[PDB]
Amino acid sequence: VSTPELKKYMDKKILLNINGSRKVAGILRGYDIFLNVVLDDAMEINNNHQLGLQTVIRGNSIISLEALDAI
Amino acid sequence: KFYCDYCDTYLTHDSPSVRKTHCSGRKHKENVKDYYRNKARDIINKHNHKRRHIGKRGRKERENSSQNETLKVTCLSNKEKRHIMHVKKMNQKELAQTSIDTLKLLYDGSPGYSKVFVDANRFDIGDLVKRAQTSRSRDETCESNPFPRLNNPKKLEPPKILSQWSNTIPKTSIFYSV
Amino acid sequence: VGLHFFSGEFWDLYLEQISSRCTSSKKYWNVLRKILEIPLHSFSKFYALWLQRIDDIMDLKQLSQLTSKDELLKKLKIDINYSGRKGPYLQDAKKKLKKITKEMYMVVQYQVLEIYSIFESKIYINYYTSPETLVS
Amino acid sequence: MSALYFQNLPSRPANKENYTRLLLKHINPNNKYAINPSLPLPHNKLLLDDQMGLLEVSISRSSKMTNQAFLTFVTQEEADRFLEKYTTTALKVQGRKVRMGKARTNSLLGLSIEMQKYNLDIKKVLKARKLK
Amino acid sequence: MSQFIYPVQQQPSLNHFTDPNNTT
Amino acid sequence: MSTPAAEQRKLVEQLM
Amino acid sequence: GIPVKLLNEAQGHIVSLELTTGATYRGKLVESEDSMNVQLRDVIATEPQGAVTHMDQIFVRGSQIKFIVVPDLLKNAPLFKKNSSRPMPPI
Amino acid sequence: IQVAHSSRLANLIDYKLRVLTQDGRVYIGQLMAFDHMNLVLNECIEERVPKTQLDKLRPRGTTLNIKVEKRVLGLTILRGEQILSTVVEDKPLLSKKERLVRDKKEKKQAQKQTKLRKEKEKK
RNA sequence: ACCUUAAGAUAUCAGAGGAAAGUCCUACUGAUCAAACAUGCGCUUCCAAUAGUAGAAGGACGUUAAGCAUUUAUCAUUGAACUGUUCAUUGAAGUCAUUGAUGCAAACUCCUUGGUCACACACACAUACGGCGCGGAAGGCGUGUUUGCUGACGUUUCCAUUCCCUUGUUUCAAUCAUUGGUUAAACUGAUUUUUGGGGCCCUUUGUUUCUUCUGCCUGGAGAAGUUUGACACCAAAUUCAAAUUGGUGUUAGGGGAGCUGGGGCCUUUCAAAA
Repeated sequence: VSTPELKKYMDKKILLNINGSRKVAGILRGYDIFLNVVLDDAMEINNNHQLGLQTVIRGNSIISLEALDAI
Repeated sequence: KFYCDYCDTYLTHDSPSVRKTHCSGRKHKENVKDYYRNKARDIINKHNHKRRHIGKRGRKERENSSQNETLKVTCLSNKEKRHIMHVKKMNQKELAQTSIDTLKLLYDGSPGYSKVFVDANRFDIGDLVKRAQTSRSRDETCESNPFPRLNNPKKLEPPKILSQWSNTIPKTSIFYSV
Repeated sequence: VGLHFFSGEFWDLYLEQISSRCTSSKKYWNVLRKILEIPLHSFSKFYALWLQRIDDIMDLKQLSQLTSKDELLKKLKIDINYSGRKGPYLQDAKKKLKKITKEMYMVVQYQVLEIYSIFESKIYINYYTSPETLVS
Repeated sequence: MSALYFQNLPSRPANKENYTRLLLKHINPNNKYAINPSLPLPHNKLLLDDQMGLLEVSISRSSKMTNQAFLTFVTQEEADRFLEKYTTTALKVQGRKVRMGKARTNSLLGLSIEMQKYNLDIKKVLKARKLK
Repeated sequence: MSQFIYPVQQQPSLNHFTDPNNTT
Repeated sequence: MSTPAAEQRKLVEQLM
Repeated sequence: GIPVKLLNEAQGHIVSLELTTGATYRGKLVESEDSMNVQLRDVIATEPQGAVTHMDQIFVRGSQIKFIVVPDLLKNAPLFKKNSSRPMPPI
Repeated sequence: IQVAHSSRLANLIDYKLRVLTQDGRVYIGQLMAFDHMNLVLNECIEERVPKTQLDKLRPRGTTLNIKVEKRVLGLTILRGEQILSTVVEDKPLLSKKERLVRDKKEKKQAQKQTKLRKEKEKK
């Protein structure tokens, strides 16, 4: 329908809180109309253990997607 | 089909930037400014007062208030009250828009001036300023103007006083300043 | 830091915060009354606020915001509970209050103008520069 | 059993039960009955409406006596001590001072209590027809 | 028309008491 | 075109 | 819908919105979409237990928003009036 | 207050509602628009029962007195997903006759202004 | 420079008719439903002292107030004494608060809101209480008419098509005029002009707030105007004002005559049944 306005967050480090407790930081690579996001070089902030080279996050469990860069 | 309610122009159905283009132009940027000026102007101009419930005064309450005196009512003509209302509204607007910035002029030569008062190189709201004035750069050092008093600055502006009470001022100053 | 000569900005912040948050509107009077007596650099702005805010009063009972009922009845000879015709009486109360404010303004203007004429007009530097600086 | 007579009472309350509850609240602050609403008042046809001897009220919507209302008590001595409760300081319900005086004749309920403490009953109901 | 005006005053005619530079 | 599921179909079907 | 259009009209002004997790956010509203996705700028966040921090931007999914507090002046918006006149749209 | 039996959410415009959420928080403000049933409230103040005083509501002085923390927040749009149920509390400021009067007033003014706008924009 | 569209429908069943089986339609006909508008119910609840200085409802994001009672203020590493305790060092985070938070309770001050209406200062009531003054607010129920969601816009070779007083009010008297009733000489009632008196109101605060202009407290007044129009105000830039373009509003309250929609009650006339 309407693609979310994330064309300015491309290839910039962001930190988004999975569900209500987890917080994942990575480099955004793409997104879908459901607000699914694929972010590379993830790191589960808590010491903090990396996730993998390429992860996808279902847009249902995303709450906020604040960006840790110039934007 | 969605139209702007300020411009009143009927816009072919859009949802993307087409609505971010219309709302970011000038016929929808200042024509939405004139609208809310008028609506806020009204709520300033409103003079309707609360409903008045008048109770029948009793004898004990009437006799004392009738004893004292009658009080004269001051009244103006139509043109005079027109002029007075215009003056009062203008004075209210002028005072409401007034902002005091003496502290900004006082610290004009501070060692860390360009990083705080310039308001474009600040760290909190500088991210907004960072197609469209001799701006003060952040790279200024205190070596520039080692001695501020070398005729560079000017005297502090004298304090303002109310004009309607301008005859209240003392006639002569204590000392003779040239 | 309230009694600073250049303390207009702090009092402006305090007044805007009170006017934005408080809803009873008695603290505004209780703070502007104190501001009226401090010899600030910009006492004129606060006196104009006081004059306009006293000029927009609309009924006898709101004069109790200013001072106490006994004080109004005894010093200014103004009766808040005066029932009858209240238009001219409220105008009389406004005139008396404006005269009192004019006398307050006379005192404060004398103080501020004396200070500025004698001392504050000669001072050019108000900031700490460096240990290597020389002051005149 | 003697009924008291009350003047200068408000006529706004409209409803009889609401008026009784409001007057009872003003008579007895923190009362067991007035403070808790939705309580059915004890209708003593021939049980205390309120403690300290308050038995029943008797109001009328007739335009002849609007503000007037009557309080009927359980015992005369209780009624007399109610006068000492007034002690000539003007009792106030809502905003208007009320004047209080003993009624010229006790209420029908008080008459019933006096009669039990049945010819008087039949005579009273027979008197109702002739005056109507 | 603005309600705030700069104050103006008359000079005290420069005798020996009102001179700010007087040192004797 | 209704819920985004149809649009995602008209992407996944081409992807396969 | 009217509320979505009101949130659209509320662009460029400081709004405060509380999520379903308990957090609170306030700041300039850059962009909003028809599905209640909002982008706040210079936001001052209050995590549920009371701590307050600051970030440059944020993009919160609209499915988590509880309510959004816009400036009070928007009560006089032209799209809140019921009887409206239309310019007779062309062919 | 009494409200008409045949009164949907469209009739309760400028009524001062009592909107309840899933998390035990109520909102008390004037309804001015709706849609998914996500309302717009004018001056709604949010109330809640603190966990320290929740225990007094449990079945057992005679009359309970609960201090409810309330926050003031204005012209807020809710989301229909969280809304649980709505109750009515107070009538609008204006009577029904005056409401009809102002509606007729604004309709007359709008018709005249539209006629003048057409007359100006054509010639 | 980006954008040019989800598709359908507008009460419902039953009966008669028209274009074997549906199919559609009927300024057709019943019944139900819904909406609007009139109109009623002995319907139900609510509408503030002045015979007084009050009170009711709701607030305070108000004060006393540091009130009275409880309870809170990091984690890891290393050294030292110590029978867990104390002192120092490195690293890691860390909402502000401790005059806070939480529990309890009271006084005080102040805001908004209302018919602060009329007649009364009254001996009622068992079938318990004339609910038998005028309004207003909110619902419940019933009837009638129209409609079948509702509104602008165009066309008609469609219909339509009004006046008057008034803007403190009320009351008494003097007087003028008009009109009716009885004996145009007398009396009586209704309308009006001028002057005076009494009461209440003027916060109408930009001194009547429908607009402009003249104007006012020893007064309540004068002139012009009333919707394809006028008036008030806002914003700009030409480098003051004026100019224009773009906007937001205001054009009211009461009474009367005609004309007209509805109810109740009465009369007459007509039709059906008893």
